[PDB]
Amino acid sequence: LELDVHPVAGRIGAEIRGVKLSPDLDAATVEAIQAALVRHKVIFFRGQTHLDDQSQEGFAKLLGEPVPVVDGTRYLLQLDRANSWHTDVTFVEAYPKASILRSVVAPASGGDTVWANTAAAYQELPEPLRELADKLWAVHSNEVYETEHPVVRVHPISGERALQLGHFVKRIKGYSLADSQHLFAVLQGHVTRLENTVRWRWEAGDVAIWDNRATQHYAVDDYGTQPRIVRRVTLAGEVPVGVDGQLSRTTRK
Ligand SMILES: O=C(O)CCC(=O)C(=O)O
Ligand SMILES: [Fe+2]
Repeated sequence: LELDVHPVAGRIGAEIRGVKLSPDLDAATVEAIQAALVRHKVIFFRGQTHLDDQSQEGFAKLLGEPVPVVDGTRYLLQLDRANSWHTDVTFVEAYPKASILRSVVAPASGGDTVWANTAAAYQELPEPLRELADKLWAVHSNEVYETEHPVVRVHPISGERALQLGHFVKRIKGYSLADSQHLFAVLQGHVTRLENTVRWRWEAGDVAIWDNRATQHYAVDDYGTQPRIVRRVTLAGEVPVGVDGQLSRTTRK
């Protein structure tokens, strides 16, 4: 089955048209959504005005296992300011594989979200720099969790390698602070290079789904006191596997 798919930016992002999200989508549609997701890293559905809290949660269960919630859902989180580049929850070992985020109230101006393609960012590194990234490990922390992840993760479905960095990174293991800072700045600078990102301007009823294994994202905080309300379901992810087959591991509480 071929969905009606319209790429947004050149290296990440696609709008999918003609699909009404619901718990009742057939297997072919769900499979084609999962494929578009792995390929485009973040996908968008507009005009999902029929999707309510329960229906978002039921749709999400088709994609994976959902992990103070919106009444009465079990898993639906309300957010109403993440203006830092990050991959969700990387201070834990098995961080989410995806989120499904719906716009409930969208500011008339401002309020965008930006995603970065961390697999494209890895691939564009000159070979000796990829080889270096293949060997590095970083400590990610919420400061109380600390987890050591490889800097390069081999995606469990696509096999594409992706940089695992972002705001939760405390330091690159085995380096002085200064070296850690330079090396992070180089690799993270490839992630957020404009060519590797797509920016979405939200309208009420927009839903975005992103592959948290191969992206980072940033919520633009330019909308002042204009209300902004989004609702999110997050899907359980796997323990990252590095290029040499080694696994992430939690090192503190
Ligand atoms: O508010 C957004 O647009 C994204 C917020 C965020 O980082 C998340 O929900 O994981
Ligand atoms: Fe986030």
